[PDB]
Amino acid sequence: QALLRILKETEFKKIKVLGSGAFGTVYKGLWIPEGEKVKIPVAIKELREANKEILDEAYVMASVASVDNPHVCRLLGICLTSTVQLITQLMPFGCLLDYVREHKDNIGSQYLLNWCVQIAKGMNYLEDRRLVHRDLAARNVLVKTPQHVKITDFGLAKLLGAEEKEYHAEGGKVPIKWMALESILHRIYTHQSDVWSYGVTVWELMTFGSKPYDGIPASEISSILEKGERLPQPPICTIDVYMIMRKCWMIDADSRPKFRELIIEFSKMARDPQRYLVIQGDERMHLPSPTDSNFYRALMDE
Ligand SMILES: COc1c(Cl)cccc1Nc1c(-c2ccncc2OC[C@@H]2CCCO2)[nH]c2c1C(=O)NCC2
Ligand SMILES: [Cl-]
Repeated sequence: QALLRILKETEFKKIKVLGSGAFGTVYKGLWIPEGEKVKIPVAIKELREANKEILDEAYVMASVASVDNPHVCRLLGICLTSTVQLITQLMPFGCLLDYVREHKDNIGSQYLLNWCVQIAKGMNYLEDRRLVHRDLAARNVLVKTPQHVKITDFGLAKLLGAEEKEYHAEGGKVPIKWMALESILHRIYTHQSDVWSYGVTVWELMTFGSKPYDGIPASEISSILEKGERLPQPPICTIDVYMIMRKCWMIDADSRPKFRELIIEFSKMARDPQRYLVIQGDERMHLPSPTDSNFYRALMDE
């Protein structure tokens, strides 16, 4: 039962742009609800050139609100202004793609493998709620703290019926370099096509934000995949980590790993992280943590 909370425009203060792009425009702000009188850091999303498109996103997010998973973004409510806006808790450390690019010199094995676990736990939750994301990528993972990441952006997400195993898409722009072959060829999307995208997302993290198939046009991808070519082994990845990615990119969808399997294997690896990822100076690296006495420094800076 999907309940949309409508937030008053007048309850938001110090609204400022964070960034723009394919996702539209995201702002940060302080939501002070009347009565409670407490300042809650919030992110605000809108499109600028339909109000329909963003309500579909709010529906899907409202539809999977029954259970609180810590690794998927919660809709706090919408706001009606000049445009329709989505509202969520601010993820202060921002987008994981940008984060791995900027903090490369202090990202150790433990962090990369833990992130992989947390994204698999988030997708497993969404699979249980019959949700196909259709846009899993580093750009659609956010950082609450360097130890804690959440899946976001349900603009392409589809809920499957009790009977339905797959969603057939119509003519609509889609991220080719993150999509399974059968999605490129036949516009078919399943939980197992999301596993392919999970594979690409992991490659992005292990390369500290490299562009997949860089300098290759989107029209050559299906032919490259049909020849048996895949994204290369990242320098830091031992064979077991790369084999997981290659299992995610298998032609037979049902042969690909399940998220429940990916949780367990990446969990096993997180218990001995230096065995599975080889990073120079791993033990000398550090990122801010809530347990740190001076963590309030990082939150205010970022
Ligand atoms: C769908 O969940 C949201 C809602 Cl309901 C409201 C506002 C933002 C989001 N999520 C997103 C954030 C976001 C959510 C929370 N806190 C900070 C955020 O942005 C951080 C940086 C700024 C611009 C790129 O990401 N950033 C992005 C989305 C998104 O949906 N697609 C890609 C970029
Ligand atoms: Cl693309």
